[PDB]
Amino acid sequence: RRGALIVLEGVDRAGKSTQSRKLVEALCAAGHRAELLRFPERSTEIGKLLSSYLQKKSDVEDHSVHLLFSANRWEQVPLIKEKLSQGVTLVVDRYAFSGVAFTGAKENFSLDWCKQPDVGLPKPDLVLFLQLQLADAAKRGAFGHERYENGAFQERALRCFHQLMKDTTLNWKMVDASKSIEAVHEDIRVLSEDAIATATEKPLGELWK
Ligand SMILES: Nc1ncnc2c1ncn2[C@@H]1O[C@H](COP(=O)(O)OP(=O)(O)NP(=O)(O)O)[C@@H](O)[C@H]1O
Ligand SMILES: Cc1cn([C@H]2C[C@H](F)[C@@H](COP(=O)(O)O)O2)c(=O)[nH]c1=O
Ligand SMILES: [Mg+2]
Ligand SMILES: [Mg+2]
Repeated sequence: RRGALIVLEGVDRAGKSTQSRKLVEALCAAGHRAELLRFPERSTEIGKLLSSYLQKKSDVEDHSVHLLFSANRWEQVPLIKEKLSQGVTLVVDRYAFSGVAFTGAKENFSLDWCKQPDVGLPKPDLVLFLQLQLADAAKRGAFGHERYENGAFQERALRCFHQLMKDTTLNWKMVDASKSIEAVHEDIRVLSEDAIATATEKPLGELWK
């Protein structure tokens, strides 16, 4: 009985990391085997190159960095498939959708070109998108020093996310991330329990193919 692959995507400061941590904790407390992943995974050799880029400690050509972000997912595919096959549900803080939306926000990058490197990855059984109005986000801190942490760029990435949500091959669920941490958590947790039950029924799919 395989585990489910659950991805959290969402606007800046919408609560992806908070909700991913809370979801794994709740699932494990309810008797499931669940583990947390995040992308980029900065611990690998590729992940270190990505972390330096995001911190502005290095500059990387736009196409090359897009491909590093995708390679950083592929290097974890053997682990992802092993865990799901062993019955472990994986909760993932960002995935290929962020990969496409962030590079796709740059000039002269088509969504098609951006998707291709990730074609074939393990397909999420559930893609949560944490929606939040900017007035409500603003109250969640201030733009930091990392790359991409600016309004105009975030807005272009959001438009790309909306283009990806048109894709009916995926199980997208919108989450109102403007509520309390606990209320958002309960909405996510219930959606996740449902997905876990059904994932044991169909084989793990392949993304965008
Ligand atoms: N529902 C919520 N209400 C209020 N504050 C929240 C909520 N969820 C998260 N926060 C806070 O807002 C900040 C950002 O939350 P976090 O879950 O880290 O965002 P994130 O979605 O991972 N952001 P990023 O990774 O930068 O795109 C943290 O200090 C959280 O404690
Ligand atoms: C997974 C992924 C994330 N992002 C961006 C979005 C964001 F600025 C950053 C990750 O920030 P944290 O790792 O601190 O969550 O990297 C991309 O541009 N491409 C990707 O493939
Ligand atoms: Mg985060
Ligand atoms: Mg093609």
